[PDB]
Amino acid sequence: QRLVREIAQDFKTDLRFQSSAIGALQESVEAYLVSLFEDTNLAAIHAKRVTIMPKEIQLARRLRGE
DNA sequence: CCCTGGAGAATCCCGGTGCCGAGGCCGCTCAATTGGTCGTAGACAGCTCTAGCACCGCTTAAACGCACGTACGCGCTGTCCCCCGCGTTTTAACCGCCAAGGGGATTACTCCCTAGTC
Repeated sequence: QRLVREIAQDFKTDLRFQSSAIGALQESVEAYLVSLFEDTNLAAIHAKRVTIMPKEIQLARRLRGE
């Protein structure tokens, strides 16, 4: 919550965050992340290795379409 | 040990002629402006009400350092297997050949539609 208020101040100063509807956002972000780790884990086992290098993450970003 | 003169060959490039179509020109042409209405929907408060800002003290739940430790990404070794460049062969569209209808126009015979006067 502190982080999102911090990145919301510069977009619009004195932005009052409603204490509701933030759980939905905080579930959607985690959902997209766990999708990213599952994709990078598939890429990792594709590389016969369990650890994660930057390469897997950047190619996941590029091949997903952003 | 590793570097290169020569050679083979791919690249960049501007003359240098032929072509077909981008753009201009001509002739319609139909749809955006504009007069009005009349009534619709959003701006302007206005009362309300409702969630959040900051504050207080706790509670151990996470967070972080330290130390062990240990095994995996990466880099070394080697082989082996399989795919490419080149040489030879075969499907694969494309354009000519022929004699016959189909038909669309095109014109010839004619035949009824039209219209004149002793």
